[PDB]
Amino acid sequence: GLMQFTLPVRLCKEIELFHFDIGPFENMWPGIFVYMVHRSCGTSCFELEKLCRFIMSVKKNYRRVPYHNWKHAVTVAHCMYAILQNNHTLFTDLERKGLLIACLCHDLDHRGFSNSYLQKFDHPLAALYSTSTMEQHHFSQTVSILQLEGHNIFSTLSSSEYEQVLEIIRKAIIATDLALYFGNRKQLEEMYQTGSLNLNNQSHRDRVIGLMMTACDLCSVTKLWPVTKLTANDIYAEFWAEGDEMKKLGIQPIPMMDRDKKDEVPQGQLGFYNAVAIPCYTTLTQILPPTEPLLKACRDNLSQWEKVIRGEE
Ligand SMILES: CC(C)Cn1ncc(Cl)c1C(=O)Nc1ccc2nc(-c3ccccc3)[nH]c2c1
Ligand SMILES: [Cl-]
Ligand SMILES: [Mg+2]
Ligand SMILES: [Zn+2]
Repeated sequence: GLMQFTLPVRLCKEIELFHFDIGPFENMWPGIFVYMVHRSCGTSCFELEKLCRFIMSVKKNYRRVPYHNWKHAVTVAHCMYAILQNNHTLFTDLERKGLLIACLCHDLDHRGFSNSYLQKFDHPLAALYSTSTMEQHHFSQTVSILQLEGHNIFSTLSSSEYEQVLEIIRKAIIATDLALYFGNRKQLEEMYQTGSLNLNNQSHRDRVIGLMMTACDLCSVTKLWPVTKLTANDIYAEFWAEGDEMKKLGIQPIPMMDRDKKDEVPQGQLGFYNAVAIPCYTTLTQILPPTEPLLKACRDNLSQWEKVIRGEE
């Protein structure tokens, strides 16, 4: 109980920053997550034995894919940690608890393929879950692990609190379906601009948490340029494999998934920053001003992609 996780001095300091990279030492990532839970939530939020058993079972249910892997899970949890720590008073005890767990679990059992590829392949998951196919799967996997013997980190919660935290996690994980982000941000933009935004309105809070989930999920675009650039290679390794699998179904893939259109990556990144990332962090900064460093880091990376196009790199 008087047992803190401690990090080396450079990590202790840099983990507080939005652009922190969790490093290449896989064996430190569980400790990095527990450290963030302890500071974000409290050393009391979870029984350490159950938490450690939960974390190791979550890790085991991430696959050895180039990008949608255990490192992505802990990376997305860290961005959520940074948002929560910079917005101390805005979130409930249940929300702090639920949201770090939601982030760790949000891509459980990902195969490196989009909802669209599952649909075209006619994968069994696409018949079970007609929309947000992988995201409904990720939530199902989260519940399955929570129900393993000795894995119920939420055991000390009252029945009502338990039902509330699972509903926070479910909504948070479904919100990582990027297809749903466009309409969520549009509604939040209108609400902010007309001054109707009310954080006491549960349906408004749901929308704000949804945007936080998009922001943490896309956080590779908010790292220092060398991290952003090297992460893009892992993302494209998955996209191009999916494109190969589309060609095997006799379907021409979209250019972003076609390894033959590698040359159009820089312009593709520009479209993504302008259509998704920048708008996402802009609306997040309007609602939660202390998240401005994410928007600043995103604009810096946009200007690096612009320099790549101009042959300056
Ligand atoms: C991991 C994912 C599921 C979500 N994600 N997370 C972080 C980041 Cl970045 C992304 C992401 O979606 N990046 C992304 C988005 C749209 C793109 N369009 C092109 C393109 C277009 C024409 C020619 C060549 C390339 N490349 C793209 C890359
Ligand atoms: Cl603190
Ligand atoms: Mg996902
Ligand atoms: Zn993700």
